[PDB]
Amino acid sequence: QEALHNCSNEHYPVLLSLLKTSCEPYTRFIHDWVYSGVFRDAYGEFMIQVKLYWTHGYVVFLKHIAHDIYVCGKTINLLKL
Amino acid sequence: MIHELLLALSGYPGSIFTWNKRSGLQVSQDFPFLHPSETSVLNRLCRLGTDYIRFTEFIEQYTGHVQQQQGQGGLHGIYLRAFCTGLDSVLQPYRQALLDLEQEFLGDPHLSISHVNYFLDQFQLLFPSVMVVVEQIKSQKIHGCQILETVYKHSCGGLPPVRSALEKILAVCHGVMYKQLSAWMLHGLLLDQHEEFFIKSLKQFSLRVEILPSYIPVRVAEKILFVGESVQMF
Amino acid sequence: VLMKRSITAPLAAHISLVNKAAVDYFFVELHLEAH
Repeated sequence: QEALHNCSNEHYPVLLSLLKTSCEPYTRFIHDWVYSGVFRDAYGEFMIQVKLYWTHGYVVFLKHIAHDIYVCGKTINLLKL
Repeated sequence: MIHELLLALSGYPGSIFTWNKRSGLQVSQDFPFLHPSETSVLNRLCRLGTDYIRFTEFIEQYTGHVQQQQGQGGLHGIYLRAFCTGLDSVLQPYRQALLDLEQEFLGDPHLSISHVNYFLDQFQLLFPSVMVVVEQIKSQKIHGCQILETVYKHSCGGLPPVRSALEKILAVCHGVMYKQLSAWMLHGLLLDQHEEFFIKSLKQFSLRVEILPSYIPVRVAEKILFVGESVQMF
Repeated sequence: VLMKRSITAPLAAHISLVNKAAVDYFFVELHLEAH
């Protein structure tokens, strides 16, 4: 939200250079649940987390993709069978 | 006498030329060995330094001093910040001139103040002129695009150097509006908070006539509005 | 525009393929339409 706050001053590329690498593990986290359904956390830094059929849970990227990741994880967890 | 004048004008206040908020920089004026000749020249020189202190202080105060906590149009806002960014770049050759002058004093150790005051006569008119623009913005609480006209109405003067000087600050202030307009017109989402550029789906998109500058006609503004509304709708 | 949707395009293309393969696995293997 700082990014929408500043797009037209001299601190725009510095904050951009910080933000472009500050999301690098987050992209890995997204690359986990889609491609293998694998959960990954160390100290707890992931928006989605791990009942009746599935043991998957639900509560940066838009939420329009967050629920898509939540359902694509369950589809992978079914296709593993 | 020569070299702390550079020290004082540079913005680190002197123990001889006393910085006050009500007398600016001011010579002690009680020496038992001052002469009436030097008095007038020091008085002429200290005006530019007072204005420079005010300018640099204001620019440092209101550019990039928060992480965003609406704000105030004359004390915050992206147009105002861009005004300061143009303003310090306009002030650059003064700093370069002082840097040159020290080399001159080093090369010739016997030099007097009138030589300096003669060289700095071109800022002597430029610095008092530009003060009233930022003074009017600060006092009158001008918000949004009406800032853009204010230096624009003050780029109608009969002094070519001051006019050309203010035009660059206006040119810097155009680009931020350009940057947000590139997003609202072509996608339908704007990138600006608290500062408006005449934006009030198909709801909460109408033209604010009051904030719209005078040198932009209404016919084009209707087309801009229709374009942004259309791309947002489909 | 600044967006996080310049990332999703090589990802959602795989998501859709997974969904299509699962729906196909329903029909041609488990015969849901007969049921």
